[PDB]
Amino acid sequence: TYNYGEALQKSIMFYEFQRSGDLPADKRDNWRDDSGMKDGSDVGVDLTGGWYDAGDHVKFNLPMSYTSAMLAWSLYEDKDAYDKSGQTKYIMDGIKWANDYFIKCNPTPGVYYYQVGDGGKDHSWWGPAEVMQMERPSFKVDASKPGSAVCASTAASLASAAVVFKSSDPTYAEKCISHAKNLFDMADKAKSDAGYTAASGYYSSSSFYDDLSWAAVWLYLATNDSTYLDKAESYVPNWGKEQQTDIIAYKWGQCWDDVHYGAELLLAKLTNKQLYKDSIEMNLDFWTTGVNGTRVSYTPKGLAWLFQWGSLRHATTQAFLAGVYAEWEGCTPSKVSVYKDFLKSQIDYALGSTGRSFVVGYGVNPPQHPHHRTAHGSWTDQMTSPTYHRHTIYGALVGGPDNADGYTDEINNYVNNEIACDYNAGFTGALAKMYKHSGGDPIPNFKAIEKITNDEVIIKAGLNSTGPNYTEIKAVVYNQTGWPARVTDKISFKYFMDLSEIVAAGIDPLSLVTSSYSEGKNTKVSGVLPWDVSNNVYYVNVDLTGENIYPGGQSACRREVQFRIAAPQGTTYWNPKNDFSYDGLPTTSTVNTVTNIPVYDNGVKVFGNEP
Ligand SMILES: [Ca+2]
Ligand SMILES: [Ca+2]
Ligand SMILES: [Mg+2]
Ligand SMILES: [Mg+2]
Ligand SMILES: [Mg+2]
Repeated sequence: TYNYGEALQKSIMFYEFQRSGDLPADKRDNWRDDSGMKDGSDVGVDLTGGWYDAGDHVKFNLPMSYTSAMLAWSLYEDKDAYDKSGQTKYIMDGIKWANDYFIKCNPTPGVYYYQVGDGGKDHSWWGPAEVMQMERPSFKVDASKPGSAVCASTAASLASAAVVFKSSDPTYAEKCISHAKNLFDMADKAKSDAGYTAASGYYSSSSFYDDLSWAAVWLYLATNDSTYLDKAESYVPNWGKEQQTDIIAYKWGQCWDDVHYGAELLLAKLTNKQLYKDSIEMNLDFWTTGVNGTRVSYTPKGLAWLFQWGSLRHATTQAFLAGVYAEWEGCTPSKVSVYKDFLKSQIDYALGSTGRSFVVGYGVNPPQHPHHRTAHGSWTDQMTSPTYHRHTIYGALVGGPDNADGYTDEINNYVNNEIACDYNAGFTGALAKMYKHSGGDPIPNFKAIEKITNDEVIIKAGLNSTGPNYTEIKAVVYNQTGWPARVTDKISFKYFMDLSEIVAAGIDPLSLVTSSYSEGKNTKVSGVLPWDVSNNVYYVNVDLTGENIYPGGQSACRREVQFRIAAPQGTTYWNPKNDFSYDGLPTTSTVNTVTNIPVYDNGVKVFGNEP
């Protein structure tokens, strides 16, 4: 079968790789670092934190809060699975990461920042989060420009977090409730998504009455104030219906844009009213046995296939709901096994039932090219380079196959290969249920400390110009950092020479003339300096300190410096052949990687050798 515990452990871990902001010292990876550190600076509010949505760096609060609410729902339903697998700390840290950010997004009563980053600008650059150079604007809703869905989705996240944190951190639970109440009030009074516009084209909302009910249900569970339960039920007639019927919609599934499925499931458990039981069973039946002659499509290999986008996201989310409902005493007895069989079949399809895993870094032949900027780690603003991902973003569930099980693992294949917060949300809960039922031990003390697979800072050089009394070098430093990607503003390199022939000529080695084209306004080439005069070794120091060299573009990641060292005009004793840094030097202005012109990062040699 499959190791569900390991799968669960990695799915939770996926979110740690999505983190924006000031990362914890207790971090268990060596390729993510501080990023989005000025988030909210444009409005004077600290909005750092939260999770990047998918393979991009925009913080879209609707999917983000849907995600944390779903993870909290799983912890609420299956704490015993989390405790037994030893993953409780990790999922709670994830839930708190998202919710600490939503709290920051509600700086004052009635104001809610729902996004940080501009989709257009963010998506136009392909590089690691740590070195983003573009503006990252903050967007907000308030009484005048409402966002009922995003406010209520966030209230649901906060309230569900309060439910699962109440026992261990009652104060934080109260903090979450305070903000949840404010955002729900905003949403409920407004009943409009008219001011929620910055996510247009990415996460535009098509409904908010579902979010209102979902939020109200969670606020009821968090506060035990039945005022919220009444509100939750009051919005039901306003939920979307199946076309030309008065029947609550049942042909889609729980997802960031439609949470009435989870709301009605919860309402059935909380009230035992037939309306809700019938509604959730209609949805679950449509997804399994079919209902009234209608049924979700199934691929030949057994994937319940809803839509071309995020098919696995949908199937595994429905698997979670089927698992939760199947365990409830109110579930029609004959359907319990049907629903539990569906949970297993859909999860197993994601884990490996077709012969390969659709979970990054897990199982057999997992996806190698998810559409994800930071895991790929390009240093040249190119989706195509490197031709492999520098990092393994463990746990990420890819979009999924087409309706015939077709799947292409390529970085530019969004339909099959995008990865996102919401894709792993329901999946995580379904995995907890499978772990509870079939086991599979998580990897003990699992960390994502990767080996550095490419020299992070290198230098290429070649002979630019030459003569009987001089040598001119063309050198290019490249920032190829990835563990973590980072700005290298304290780089320098040294070019070593043996000037024994200068001393022999009766000339002061320090009198030779050095000179320098060069990319980078701060490029400074020194005069000849002593290094090991007992062996007649001198050098030229080239300092690039101050240069904003970063792994985010062809020009951004490199600095070219051309420099020359010259003996007096008319002389012929200059001998570059006994110079340490000249040995092997490429004979033209077409540079190549050299190991004898060492590169230093803040005075520490990081590439190459010294004499
Ligand atoms: Ca909605
Ligand atoms: Ca020499
Ligand atoms: Mg820090
Ligand atoms: Mg490949
Ligand atoms: Mg020598």
